[PDB]
Amino acid sequence: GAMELSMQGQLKLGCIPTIAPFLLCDLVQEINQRFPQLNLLLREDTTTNLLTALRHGELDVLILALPVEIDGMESRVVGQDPFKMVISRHQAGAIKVPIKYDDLPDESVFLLEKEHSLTEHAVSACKLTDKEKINPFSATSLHTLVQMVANGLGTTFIPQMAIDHGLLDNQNLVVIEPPGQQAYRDIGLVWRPSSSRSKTFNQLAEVVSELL
Amino acid sequence: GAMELSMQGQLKLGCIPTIAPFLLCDLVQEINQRFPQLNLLLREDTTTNLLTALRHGELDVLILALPVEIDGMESRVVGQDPFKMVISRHQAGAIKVPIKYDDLPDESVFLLEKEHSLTEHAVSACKLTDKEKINPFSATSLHTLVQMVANGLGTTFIPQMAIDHGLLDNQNLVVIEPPGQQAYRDIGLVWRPSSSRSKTFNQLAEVVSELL
Repeated sequence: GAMELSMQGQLKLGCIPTIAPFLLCDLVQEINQRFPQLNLLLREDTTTNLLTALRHGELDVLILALPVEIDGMESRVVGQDPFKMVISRHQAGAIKVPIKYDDLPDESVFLLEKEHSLTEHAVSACKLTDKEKINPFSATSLHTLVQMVANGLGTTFIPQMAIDHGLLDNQNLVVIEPPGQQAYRDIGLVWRPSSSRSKTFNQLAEVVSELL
Repeated sequence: GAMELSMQGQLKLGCIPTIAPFLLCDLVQEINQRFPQLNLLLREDTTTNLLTALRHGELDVLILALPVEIDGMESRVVGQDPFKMVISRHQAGAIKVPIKYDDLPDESVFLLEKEHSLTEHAVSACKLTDKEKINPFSATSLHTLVQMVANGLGTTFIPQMAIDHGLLDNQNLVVIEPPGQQAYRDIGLVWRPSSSRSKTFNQLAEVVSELL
């Protein structure tokens, strides 16, 4: 017979669509080795939907792009994810590099719709103030946005983590720097101040910081 | 001076999340060469949302997984996309191959929520009738589903086109055949019978059929 005997157990983690396909692959491989008893249940959803689930205790922690409105939650920024622009190789002549927005054709910049934090962050960080350059047809996923650019329709902003995870493979695209300063989005972890798992969240934040 | 002078022009195409990231990359490269004056505006959305947009004339044509309820629309099946199962390499011992569902642990099969056609198609085609094997935590994207499997939490069904497009890269997964017969989902194009663009849709269907 036999005697009866913080990174252990289960965590529900939410993440936005322009981070989840890229960073979480790396996170899972790292936790598999470093914290092998941590089971990560995952939810992918829009920022607003994730925040409601977090408030309601249906998720334990989120990985978001910041800043977004998160009053009342606790957050920790863990790294920065640069922005690049992309154009098709076939269009690399009709678009001059360095990019100057005023020299692009009207309606040549394609962006995700507003439920997506990528648009507010890229437009502000990359200083796109001329609304006439934005195409009126809004994209609904980062993959289909990049495919429209690959079809030669114009240009857009892409996060570095997507490039590093092969999003552009086999689509014959060229990666360019956005005009002006080096531009980026902050990545952070967000959780409830009342949570009893903040030791877990801070260890997780250290792990994620090493992947960015 | 100078004198005043069907796969040309613009097409709005909708596609579901478990097809769009994979097949449309190949489609865009093929049309760039074969139909260089065709501009493909793309929308990614759930089956029901895409059908409403198609009815309402906000999209011209859809690429869907079939069968789904499409009364009143015209459709053409263009190919078949096999299903596989995946497990983590680290779990390849605790799960025996060939897979027999009755021998899996209860709650070991993770599936997308019901807005996703992947779940109804994989469960029916792969003959999963024992509901006790299905984990009660539903996934909300194919990438995060695969990441939970990569974390060692259980198994799931994946379409071949995702594997062929690298979804499993660097996640240390093993690809297995689902039990029983070879199982697959039909892929098809769907459009309005009143459309004046059916010549375009049939040429597009030929192109897509060659990618599957």
